[PDB]
Amino acid sequence: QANLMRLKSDLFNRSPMYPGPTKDDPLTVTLGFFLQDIVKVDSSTNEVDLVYYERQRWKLNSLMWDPNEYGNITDFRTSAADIWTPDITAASSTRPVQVLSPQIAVVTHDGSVMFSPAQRLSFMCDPTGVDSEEGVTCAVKFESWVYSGFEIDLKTDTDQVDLSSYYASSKYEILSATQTRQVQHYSCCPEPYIDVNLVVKFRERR
Amino acid sequence: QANLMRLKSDLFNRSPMYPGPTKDDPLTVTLGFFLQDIVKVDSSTNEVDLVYYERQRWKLNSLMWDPNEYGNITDFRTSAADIWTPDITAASSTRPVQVLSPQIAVVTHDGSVMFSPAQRLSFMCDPTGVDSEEGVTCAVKFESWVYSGFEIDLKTDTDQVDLSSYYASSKYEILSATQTRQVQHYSCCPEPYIDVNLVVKFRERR
Amino acid sequence: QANLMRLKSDLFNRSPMYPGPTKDDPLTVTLGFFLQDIVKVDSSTNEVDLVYYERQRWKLNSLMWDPNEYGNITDFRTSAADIWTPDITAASSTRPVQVLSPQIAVVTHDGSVMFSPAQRLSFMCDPTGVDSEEGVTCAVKFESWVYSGFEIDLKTDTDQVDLSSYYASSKYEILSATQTRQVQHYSCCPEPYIDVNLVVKFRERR
Amino acid sequence: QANLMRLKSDLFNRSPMYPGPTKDDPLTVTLGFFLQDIVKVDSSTNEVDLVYYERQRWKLNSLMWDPNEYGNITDFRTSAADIWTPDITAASSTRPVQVLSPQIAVVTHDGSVMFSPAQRLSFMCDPTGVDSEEGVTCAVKFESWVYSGFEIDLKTDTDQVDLSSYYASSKYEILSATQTRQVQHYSCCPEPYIDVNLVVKFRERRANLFDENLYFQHHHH
Amino acid sequence: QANLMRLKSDLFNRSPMYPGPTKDDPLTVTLGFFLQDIVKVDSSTNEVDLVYYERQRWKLNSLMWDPNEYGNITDFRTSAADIWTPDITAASSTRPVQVLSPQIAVVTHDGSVMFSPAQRLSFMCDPTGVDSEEGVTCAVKFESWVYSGFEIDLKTDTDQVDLSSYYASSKYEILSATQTRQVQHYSCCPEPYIDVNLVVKFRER
Ligand SMILES: CN1[C@@H]2CC[C@H]1C[C@@H](OC(=O)c1c[nH]c3ccccc13)C2
Ligand SMILES: *[C@@H]1O[C@H](CO)[C@@H](O)[C@H](O)[C@H]1NC(C)=O
Repeated sequence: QANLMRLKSDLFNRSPMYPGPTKDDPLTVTLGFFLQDIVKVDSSTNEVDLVYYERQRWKLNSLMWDPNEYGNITDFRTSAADIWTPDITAASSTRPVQVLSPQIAVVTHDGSVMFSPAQRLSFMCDPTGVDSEEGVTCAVKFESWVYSGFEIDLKTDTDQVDLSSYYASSKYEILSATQTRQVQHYSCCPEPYIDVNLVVKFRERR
Repeated sequence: QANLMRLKSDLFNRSPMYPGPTKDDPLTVTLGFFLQDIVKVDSSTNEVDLVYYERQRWKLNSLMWDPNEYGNITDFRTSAADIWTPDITAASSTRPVQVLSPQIAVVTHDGSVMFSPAQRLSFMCDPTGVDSEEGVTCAVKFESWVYSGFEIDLKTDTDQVDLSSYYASSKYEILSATQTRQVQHYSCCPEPYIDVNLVVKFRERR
Repeated sequence: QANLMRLKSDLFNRSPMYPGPTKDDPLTVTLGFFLQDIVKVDSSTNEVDLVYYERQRWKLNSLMWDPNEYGNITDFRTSAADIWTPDITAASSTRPVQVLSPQIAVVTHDGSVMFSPAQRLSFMCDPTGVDSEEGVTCAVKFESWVYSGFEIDLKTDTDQVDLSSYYASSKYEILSATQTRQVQHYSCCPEPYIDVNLVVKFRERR
Repeated sequence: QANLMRLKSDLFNRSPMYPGPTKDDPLTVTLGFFLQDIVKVDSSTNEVDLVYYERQRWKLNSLMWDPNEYGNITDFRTSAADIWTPDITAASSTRPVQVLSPQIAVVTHDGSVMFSPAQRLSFMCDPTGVDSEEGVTCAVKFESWVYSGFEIDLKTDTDQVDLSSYYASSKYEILSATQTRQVQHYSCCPEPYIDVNLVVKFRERRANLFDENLYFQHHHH
Repeated sequence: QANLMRLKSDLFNRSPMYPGPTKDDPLTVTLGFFLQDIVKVDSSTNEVDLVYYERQRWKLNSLMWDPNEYGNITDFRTSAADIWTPDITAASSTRPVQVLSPQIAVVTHDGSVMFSPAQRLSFMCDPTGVDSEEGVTCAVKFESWVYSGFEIDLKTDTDQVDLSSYYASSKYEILSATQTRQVQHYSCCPEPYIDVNLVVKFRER
């Protein structure tokens, strides 16, 4: 307890919180998705509901410590309210995201942070064709709402969405699921914006 | 980090929050809308549901700094709770607005602030005629709930609503969308009342 | 800004909050309703849903100032959390009231406060007869939940509910709308208890 | 104002909050219910929805004062967050209770507190038979979630639920409504557990003087 | 009151909060479920809704006291916000869990804590076959979201779910209900992850 209390106190009570990235000190956040269930489809509104979790990973110099100074502690868990977290947003949501997991992150001695929120999301998707065998494809972009690619860069570790927690008796079967970094220009703005595009092809289960 | 922490501390911890505008020190807030989706229509209640975001822009002397004094930082992101924000309200909503984006603003060295909330709104609209080819027109006014035009003046940069993120497979197709400043004067009251009128003509997609 | 910051600091940071009215220092609160829409009727549950706003007005000696001492400021806006507000409650609601407007009040140099919350309310109402031409009458009382008439007296400025923001294409048409002070006496207790009874006669629009 | 500010400051800012009752310093809470409306019935889920308020009353030595020391103040209103309140819970709810009234209590100079929250509750009830003339009976127990009868004793002032605010045009008509203290014993445990059982018999119903004075027998103290 | 106020002040205001378990100071949390009602089934979405409460139990050295020093107090009740609590999560929920009970725990002089939240849960379950006599089986895992088995170990006191508060007039009848500790290993990662699997077989009454 004592060593950990002391570490948390040195990292959090001895200087102000990390104020977020800038042009001069940009930050890279890695995302990966873990699909759990397509819960429903609404063909009268073109909304589809997904349950998933999302691994977010980034690294801050101000969260580093030497384990020899703190009883060989190499990592700890802490409330997400204690640290900065990136403002990753689904760009085509139609309802506020519902949080299904505790807001807690893992911080490691090299300054890396891992945060894995689970979420239910409603997003814009025309499910016409879902009852066929070819199925239907939908997409949703995830991006920083307020930071450009000059401040936050996104990436993936893999292009394949992990389906190993996908609910075997879902009403919908996943044909494919990818997650792809894109660098986007908009007409408003010279700065690039980075997103991760989640593309899911699915159909009604046999 | 250090320069930014120092700037945030100088702007926010060294004086009280901006107490809002008055008759003598009025403020101009610029709005623009970015329609993303008409999600549904309810002809039994005369409610229509819209997903959009809204750019809000204003400028405060108390948020100015010289970038040479702060390592050449020209802008930063910060939680909307750290600053004053205007109380722009949809006058004909029928439900609390659902927030779809992080509550974060961009503050620039000239004291200008940009806040871009994304929202789902239910508002009063008779959708009779939507299945026709002429479609239907609905309107919603946006105004300060408690500040008159002597304290907050609202403006638009353009009269055309941005439709470049409108969902291509929405059930509803946008025929036109405008956003127009209106100034009202009433016999009861010396104060002008300002609103921005969002007028949208739409119909069922072919 | 500076004069206003100073006024707010003198009124709010230099003494404890007004602890509410007593027998010895009673208060009068004036209410008026502004009906905007009867959104729906549910004849299987006898609930009706109304959207409206409510003007509340009262006066405190502790909110007085001399404008000459504060740069001629005669009024300001402030968050309702900064001040005491009366606990006016709809006695026959069936759901928590949904707030549609920012919780901000206007305070004037004579100590008077104006607070105008907009609300969606579900309340107990048998809509049988609404499809007829005579329509149907429903009523809802608004009262202080915990203060007697010795501490808070309610009144209206007029007995006519204002209908000038009523939605012209509502499914329901207002035939009449009144707001009337009533005094309730309990045999146990000398104190009167006050309510304002909102009585609305309405029917389906032609 | 000044005397009241001073009283609130002496009662709340000068010592820690009452930490709740114990075996050695137990407390009695008195409940009564005031049924307002059976709003609906769901026969596909066996849930029924009620709107009511609930008078709760208890007394603490730490909330006592002498009115002569405080300008003859005998009572005041205050936010429920300023005081300890009992954790009375509906044992068979199926949704979080929705609060319909401001969270404010009346505290009196003898240390007694009166708190009257209004609530919408969904609870477990098979409504089969509601469309008949015999109607249907549902029950829900209200109890302390964590305190035994050694720490909190519950009681009622009357066994009859007050129906004077019951909505006359509800879809459902009340045949009877009682509220009854019960003592529950479990074989594991010496401590009694107290509840108040709200029993309502009702059925589907079959189917002007808005006057400036109204007379009653202050329910929502 | 006085002795209790003093105890609470010594345990909570005189040192920082317990920062949670580590590899070096792990913790065991014991769970048991008390099913109250299967409220509904949705066969178009494969979601089922359960109402239950959950007994959680663990023990901290930092919550110990000697009753002789505090007027013979052996236990007290306190708001769950005053203490660390484990981040036990239903892994296959489809909506945020709705809390039905006050967030209050019992702390005992040996440092043990008992916390019993009541909850409504929507979770992933195919109810096909529920109208038959064999009924249908569904399952939901409960686990620490962020702590591995090196930091938090879960266990049960019994493998039988307690059904003594089950609603006699539910639309659904419980055929069986078990709760079982499981250890999960992933090939990427050396640390085990622990869950308690709640398995419920039920049918229309
Ligand atoms: C994540 N999204 C990216 C960046 C913010 C959010 C919404 C989109 O931005 C804009 O519309 C504008 C940005 N800057 C502007 C300037 C003038 C007009 C529009 C914008 C794209
Ligand atoms: C106050 O009013 C006087 C008289 O009109 C005026 O001269 C003065 O400028 C006002 N004060 C301020 C700070 O505006």
